[PDB]
Amino acid sequence: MIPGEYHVKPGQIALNTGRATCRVVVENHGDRPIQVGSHYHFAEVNPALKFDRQQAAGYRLNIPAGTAVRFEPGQKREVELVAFAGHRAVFGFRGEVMGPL
Amino acid sequence: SNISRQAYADMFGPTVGDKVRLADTELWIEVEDDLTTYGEEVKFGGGKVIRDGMGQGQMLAADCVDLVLTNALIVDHWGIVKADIGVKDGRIFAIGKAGNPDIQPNVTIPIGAATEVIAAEGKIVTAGGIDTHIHWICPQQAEEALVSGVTTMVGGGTGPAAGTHATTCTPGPWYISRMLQAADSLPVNIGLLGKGNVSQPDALREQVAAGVIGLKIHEDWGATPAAIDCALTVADEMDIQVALHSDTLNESGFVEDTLAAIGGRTIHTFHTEGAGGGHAPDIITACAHPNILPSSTNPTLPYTLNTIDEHLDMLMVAHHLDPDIAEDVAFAESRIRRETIAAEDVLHDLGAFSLTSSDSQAMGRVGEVILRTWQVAHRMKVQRGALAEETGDNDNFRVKRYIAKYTINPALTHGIAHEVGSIEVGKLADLVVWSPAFFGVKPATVIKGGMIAIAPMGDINASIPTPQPVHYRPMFGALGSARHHCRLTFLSQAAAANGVAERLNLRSAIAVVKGCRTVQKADMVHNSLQPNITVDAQTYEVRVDGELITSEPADVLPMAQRYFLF
Amino acid sequence: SNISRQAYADMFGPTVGDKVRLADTELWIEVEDDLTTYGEEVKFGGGKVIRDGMGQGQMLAADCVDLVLTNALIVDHWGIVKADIGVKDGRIFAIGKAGNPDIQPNVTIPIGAATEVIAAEGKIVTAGGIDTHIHWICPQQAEEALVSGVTTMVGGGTGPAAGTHATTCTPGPWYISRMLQAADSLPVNIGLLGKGNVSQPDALREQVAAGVIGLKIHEDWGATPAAIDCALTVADEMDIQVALHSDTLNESGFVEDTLAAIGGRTIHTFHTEGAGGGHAPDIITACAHPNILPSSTNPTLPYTLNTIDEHLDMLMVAHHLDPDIAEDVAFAESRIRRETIAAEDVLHDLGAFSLTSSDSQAMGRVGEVILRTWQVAHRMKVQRGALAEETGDNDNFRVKRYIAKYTINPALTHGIAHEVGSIEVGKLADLVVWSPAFFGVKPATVIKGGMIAIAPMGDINASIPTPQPVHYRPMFGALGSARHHCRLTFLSQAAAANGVAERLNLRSAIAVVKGCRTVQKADMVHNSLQPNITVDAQTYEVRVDGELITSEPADVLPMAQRYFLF
Amino acid sequence: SNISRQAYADMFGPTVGDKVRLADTELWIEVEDDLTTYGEEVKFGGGKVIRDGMGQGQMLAADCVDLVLTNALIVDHWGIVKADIGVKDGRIFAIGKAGNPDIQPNVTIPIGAATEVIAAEGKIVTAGGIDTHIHWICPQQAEEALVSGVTTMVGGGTGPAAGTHATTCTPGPWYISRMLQAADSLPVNIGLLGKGNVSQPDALREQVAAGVIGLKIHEDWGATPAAIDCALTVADEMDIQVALHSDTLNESGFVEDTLAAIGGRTIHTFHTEGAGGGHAPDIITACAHPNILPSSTNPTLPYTLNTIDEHLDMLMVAHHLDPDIAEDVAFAESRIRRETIAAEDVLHDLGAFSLTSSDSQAMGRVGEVILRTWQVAHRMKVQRGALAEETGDNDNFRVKRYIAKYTINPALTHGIAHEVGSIEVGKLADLVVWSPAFFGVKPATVIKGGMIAIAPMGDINASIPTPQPVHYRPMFGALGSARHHCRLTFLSQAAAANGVAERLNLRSAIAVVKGCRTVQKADMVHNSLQPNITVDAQTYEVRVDGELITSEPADVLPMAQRYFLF
Amino acid sequence: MELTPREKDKLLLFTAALVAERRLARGLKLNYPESVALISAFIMEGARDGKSVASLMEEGRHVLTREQVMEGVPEMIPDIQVEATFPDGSKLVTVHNPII
Amino acid sequence: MELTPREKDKLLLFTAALVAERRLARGLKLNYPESVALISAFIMEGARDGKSVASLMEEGRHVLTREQVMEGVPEMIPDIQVEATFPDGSKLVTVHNPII
Ligand code: NI
Ligand code: NI
Ligand code: NI
Ligand code: NI
Ligand code: NI
Ligand code: NI
Repeated sequence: MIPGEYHVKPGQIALNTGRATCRVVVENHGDRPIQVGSHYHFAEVNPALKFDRQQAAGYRLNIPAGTAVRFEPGQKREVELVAFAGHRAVFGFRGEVMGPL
Repeated sequence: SNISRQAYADMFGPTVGDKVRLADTELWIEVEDDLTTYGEEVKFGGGKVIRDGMGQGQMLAADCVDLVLTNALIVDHWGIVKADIGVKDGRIFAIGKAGNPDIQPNVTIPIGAATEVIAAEGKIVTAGGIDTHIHWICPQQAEEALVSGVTTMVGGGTGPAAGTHATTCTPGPWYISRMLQAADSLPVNIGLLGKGNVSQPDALREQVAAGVIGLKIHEDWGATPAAIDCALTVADEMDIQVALHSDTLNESGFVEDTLAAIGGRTIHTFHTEGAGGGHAPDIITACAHPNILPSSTNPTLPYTLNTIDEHLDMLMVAHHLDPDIAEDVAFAESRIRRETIAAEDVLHDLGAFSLTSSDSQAMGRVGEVILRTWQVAHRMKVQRGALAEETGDNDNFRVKRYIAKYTINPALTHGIAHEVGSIEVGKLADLVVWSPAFFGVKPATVIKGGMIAIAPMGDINASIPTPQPVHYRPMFGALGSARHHCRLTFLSQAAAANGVAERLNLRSAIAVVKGCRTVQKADMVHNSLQPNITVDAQTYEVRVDGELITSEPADVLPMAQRYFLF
Repeated sequence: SNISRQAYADMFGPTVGDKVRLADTELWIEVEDDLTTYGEEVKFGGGKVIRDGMGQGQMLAADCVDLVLTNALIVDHWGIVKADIGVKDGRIFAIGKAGNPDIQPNVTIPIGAATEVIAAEGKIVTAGGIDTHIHWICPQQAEEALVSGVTTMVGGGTGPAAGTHATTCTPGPWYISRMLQAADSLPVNIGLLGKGNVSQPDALREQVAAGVIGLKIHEDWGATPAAIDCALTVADEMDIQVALHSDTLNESGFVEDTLAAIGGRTIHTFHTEGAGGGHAPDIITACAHPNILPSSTNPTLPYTLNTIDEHLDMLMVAHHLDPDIAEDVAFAESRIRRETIAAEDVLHDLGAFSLTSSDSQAMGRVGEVILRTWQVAHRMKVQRGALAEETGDNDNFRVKRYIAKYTINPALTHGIAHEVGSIEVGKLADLVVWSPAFFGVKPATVIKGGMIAIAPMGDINASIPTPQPVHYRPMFGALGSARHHCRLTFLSQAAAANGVAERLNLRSAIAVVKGCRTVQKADMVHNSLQPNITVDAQTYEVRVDGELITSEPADVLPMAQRYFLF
Repeated sequence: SNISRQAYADMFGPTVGDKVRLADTELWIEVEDDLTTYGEEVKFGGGKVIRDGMGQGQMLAADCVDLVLTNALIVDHWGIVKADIGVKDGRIFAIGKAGNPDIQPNVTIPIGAATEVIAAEGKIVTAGGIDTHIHWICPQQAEEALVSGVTTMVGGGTGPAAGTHATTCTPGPWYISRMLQAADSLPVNIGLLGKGNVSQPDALREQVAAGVIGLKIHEDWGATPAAIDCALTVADEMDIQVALHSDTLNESGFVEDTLAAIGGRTIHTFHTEGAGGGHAPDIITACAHPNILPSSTNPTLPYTLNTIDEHLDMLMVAHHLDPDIAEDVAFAESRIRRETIAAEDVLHDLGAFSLTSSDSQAMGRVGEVILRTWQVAHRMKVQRGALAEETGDNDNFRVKRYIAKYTINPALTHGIAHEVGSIEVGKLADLVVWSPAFFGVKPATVIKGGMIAIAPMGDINASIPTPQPVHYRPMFGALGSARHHCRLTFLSQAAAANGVAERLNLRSAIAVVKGCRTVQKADMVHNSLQPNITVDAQTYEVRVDGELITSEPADVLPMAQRYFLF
Repeated sequence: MELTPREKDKLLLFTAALVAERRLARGLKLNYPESVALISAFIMEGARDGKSVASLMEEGRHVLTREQVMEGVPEMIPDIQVEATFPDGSKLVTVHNPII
Repeated sequence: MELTPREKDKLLLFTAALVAERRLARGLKLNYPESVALISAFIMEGARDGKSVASLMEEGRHVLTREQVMEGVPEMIPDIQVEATFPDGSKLVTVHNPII
């Protein structure tokens, strides 16, 4: 007996199903580490990360909500992106879109 | 991508199909539904989801909620579901999916710059409890009840006076006015009960016009057929509730005479089992009638090994009885019956008894209404197994039936369900957040009208709020004007119209009671059973349809020694 | 039928001829009269008398009392009698026989649906005490005094500042206004004293116009003939009282010079014995004059074995004196005299000293005014036997003489006797209920303006109010608006007319002082003796009509180690 | 006549040339000037100077001060001098020579009948502290801070909610209104910060119009260039301050990008060293810019042997990070650097960092802002010796530089210096009295708006205020209406004009912020250094003009184990 | 710990009993508050041990005798009442005439 | 003494630990609040002695074992945190999984 214990049924949860995704190779050209959150508009991340910003337009990291991907200086890796939903309007970040798309 | 169910539960709390143990009891609840879109759950913290342009939108205050409880496991009479809860203007705005509509799908609860966040992942959220049997013996009772998870207190009293020690009555206009004024200082919603023991209607109308939301008929002030009829006549014309503590002595008649005096009119019977007061030994037979809304006080819940032993002296002090006077001790003993005490637990499990209350400091424990209600559910599962209504391998239905006993049912009985009693849109945001391991025992957060009013708090000078010693301390929602804005003082329709709030210069929000005469047993959520119940005059045995109703006393109970320092 | 006297006492408390021991002292009181009709006593509880149609009538609120204290043994300056006490609108309605005129005879206090009940059978009820020597050093003093049974506090101060540490003065309009506002937060009736040490009348009139009900002349601010004359001149024109702490140093003159400066005008002399301040060593000779209302502060009451030893260092800290400065220590010593300390007790027993007070945290104990007054009575009975005025085999007269010292006499001296000071119809219902075994030490209930303000309270979560730990806790009468309605802020007639209450937005009830200039020694109830008293300049011996006045120091006192944890 | 210097110091406190040790540190202050006339010092007590016609005059209230602090040793940013302090109408009237002009020379602070006295001889008096980094997690923080000597608290929060646990934000109009109302109940001056993380200006303007005096940009809500620009644009038009907690993750850019986004606009950078949050690992380089007002939170002050060890878990709980999530632990570690922690102390000693704050219960200790500031000064004197600016054999300049960090500089940064922040005529009388042996640790008296609000208080029932147990208790200045009159609620100019105080029915005095956009680094008193500072991306080494900046961790600190029970 | 108001209230009783305990140990005759605190604290520990209400109602009358307390004290305490968390929840223990 | 609110708050923790200490001595298996109070009070004294934060983070995991506490208690306490005045000022001690 453990007070308030969970009895989680085994299996897996499929995240962000039925949505467009794309893979991109990213490389940190900066001298300091960069960490990106799950819902940040990838196309507007720190300018030191080199990748096809055009392909990442309207996309975010396809990872469980609240988690992140870290890039140490000089680190190169391929990430999977998932398209934004809702109104597909981007406001904030580096202020590059500030509107629909 | 993909994530395992266990890892998922650790991050966002359980989802559909997962089961959770309630505290250290044998009760397990299973998540029935989850209103989220997997991958779009909102989470707050460093580098999380709720951030500008991401999980937080660009809308003005008018278009977003003031507060959001993220990933909450709701336990209410209507369901056990996983969802985000939005609170706006001190009231429940919506139960759904929170976030930013600009980039997220299915958002029903918009989060903006004006939104505060309470992380409920891994926690259970319930409506605040409602105790309708309060003896206002001391103001300290309000903090004790609030800490237990009770946010509304209905009762009567003027302080530690003999009349209040024994009865839930705030006698007359002067005392009523005084107590309504004092109520502004307390962090719980309050409604008062006047002394209904009189055979002159005008003496009752004055009290209702002064502010009481109900009338208490108590045997200590004379629970005679004439007084009962008078109170009910006034209740019928002023839309207020009557609470009854019948004639234990059978002085004016037996239970059948009292029932006849009531004449099919709506009435709330306090401690229907009898130990707390009532026709000896059959007051319990009242739960068979359609116009009776029956409740239990808590010292007899549940039946345990030490229950009987502690009752005699408790009875005496509560009613100013003299142990040297033979007649006083004989009538105290006729109220304590193992037979009816054991049956009461079963009647609750069957839904024949619809409410639980305390009877604070007058044969009841103010901080143990919720705790004892769950102990009964546990003892009943252990003894009787699954209820006929259960579906699936969980105790979901029994949990819904029991939570209704101290939330929605007391609200319906007293005509305040339009304001509080459950987690439904439009109702006051009185919410209680619990960690599964401490469910029903010690809350993580108690929210009153949209503001946290009390919570466990560690070292004030510490670098974080968690270091020891951690104990309950009043928060901003319990302070001065913020408190007034987050609590309600319930008045009768007559008092409201008479301008009582303006005259007494009451500072808190005002709410009016209504629908006290139209509620009947059939309206009690999950507890509408009207059994063909009988009590043997000689043996005191309780039978329903001829079958003997009984249970065994517990030697050890959950939610007890594992949690309390004393 | 018939009932034995012992059984009767156990049920309704003592009656005519029965004697009761006050706490653990040697003082016994005998019931002088009983206003009941045997067989018609009202009692509340399960199956008792106060029930609909029986001991409770059918009258509207306007025709019955709000509260009744049943079977109370009243101890007041006018008598020691058994009776029911009716309270209506926060004031004493009647002292007589309570019940229902419909079926009971001789009912003078009608009980109806609007009536709350406090069971006083077996208890002693007295008026709330009045301490007129308060140093407002900290607000916590109010709760300490209330718990001891003191309901009115008159004094001055602004908090823990040097000026307040030494004197009872709230200096000027700004501080006076601030303290009047802060007073609304305290559960006791309050009146303030301004700084009367000035030789410019207008500087005094401003303070009176701002709200003070009196002026304190203190040697620390210069108790010179000029300042004294100025204060008395203003007092005479504004109907306020002057409290004096004379020139101990004999710097401006001797006691005869101060008396000459007073010029037969009414004045209240604080700590007339001298230890607390005053012309060394003969300030005590002031009690011989008709215009002097003399009081004692409590550390010298009564004379005990440890009295002298504790005084030197107490004196120093209270007056900011330097023990390294020879002149400072010499003047501290000239104030402590075994001779005058011993005589003071006797002078109280004779009625030459008319009041007792504390001198809170400035050479006095705020929670020990009542307690010490009774210890003096005990020590005096033990040493001097019965007073010449005693009749019967009891200490009734000595009890009436001493209770007057902290109730009616302080009220008369400060012009507030029309509102408080005794249990008489029309006066504010400030009452204290005591159990005989704890009389004068720890009250059972303290009532302020008709509402219980503080009382001993057990476990808040318990099934009854009696389980341990039992300690004093604030009740509804001490809460927010209810408190404002149950307490009084006393103002000068000038302040009242100037609209000070409206300007400062004071929330509590307002009362005005009057009759401060017309009271004289002859008006002090049971304490109007003007003895031909002399003090030997060299030996400090006190003599009345040539006879030496003295007493012996106690080694052990009642109302001490048997009741306190520390 | 003549008196020796030692005897003089014992009676009136030290004078010109005398040195005093601050608590148990190695810091010594030397009295620079004395505004008295030898022989004419005012002293209160039995037979002292402040008496009618002597040190006290005949003037009306309008022509004398309400309160005088006699013989005080003032320690402020402008000087360390001996003088009397006059307070009138709750504000600082004058710093000079008190007394009666009728018989004394050079009197600039007249004492009359309306004057209260606080004896400050032998005590140090300072302005009340100002903490601009408060997380309103619980109301109890106000008493803790007040007791430490902090009288003004600026921050944000709604209680123990996740958003407030991590950020100093009171989200939106509803919560802002609620917190402004609750503020009336607290004994400290209060100003609120709203959530500035939005890219829609109107959502920010609403919050300012509702009452916040600043906007907090926090990375937990998204510290992106767009959000930063938006907040600064609104700040520029509404004259409010912006507090920043930058993007530690370097997610939107590096420190140079954030600085570019700021674009030379005024901004207050919280915990500029970085442990509390900010671009890893070079946020500290912000102190080089003219538009940046840099502060430190207190857990890293000063660098000690146990500093690093306690930080990791503290970081996690404060930001809702998951220790099982690798990325969460990696970003927590990148914030804790021995290199920047050691450099921070030196930068404070050099005046590159201008303020100290707490970061209450979210990586900071509310009662240790003052205490830790002095510990840094001590450790810096011990390690680096005298500052280049020192004159004479004392630490006067270092003391002035450090006291400015928690008094005048925070006031200037937040636009409230016209009301509080220093002991200057016209400013609110928020003063703290200290005994040299307890300087910076435990105050003797805390004055709010001219009234003592909290102080150590002994046995309430004692004959004097000094007997044990002595602990901090609320005084009259912290009570009801007196409190409202002695505290300030700061509002934005827009809120003030919109009638927010009238609408919410705020009871306390209102003050408006102004001058938040025009302050720059050069305006920080004694702390205006803009060093050419660099941080090595790999080694984290901090260098100024190429030279390595560092210090050694303390094993033992003053103002620690000698004073605290736990 | 998450101590509720009632748990903190009982800490006051426990501490009051420590005072009495030390004084009884010195050989002093206990006064009114000391006696009430000592017997009360005894019952609370009994409940923690798992003793029944019935057993404690009896055992409580054997903690202090008339010779260990001051004169008049036994008569000032007609009964003692205290509640504690028994294995089966909170229960009330009433000890009549505890001192004899 | 001039006790600040935080010093008085810690007196509550110390007293709670005295209760637990006496019960452990009787041979009882400690419950949730008793366990938290005992380990916490242990750390506070460690700081008074002058032990480092690092040492206490370790020592704190050896005050109570799984066999000295009630079932479920070890799981109800994933960690314990308390602050005390070390020779170098106030520091936070976090003990992960104190009971094993
Ligand atoms: Ni009842
Ligand atoms: Ni009841
Ligand atoms: Ni005096
Ligand atoms: Ni005095
Ligand atoms: Ni921060
Ligand atoms: Ni912060």
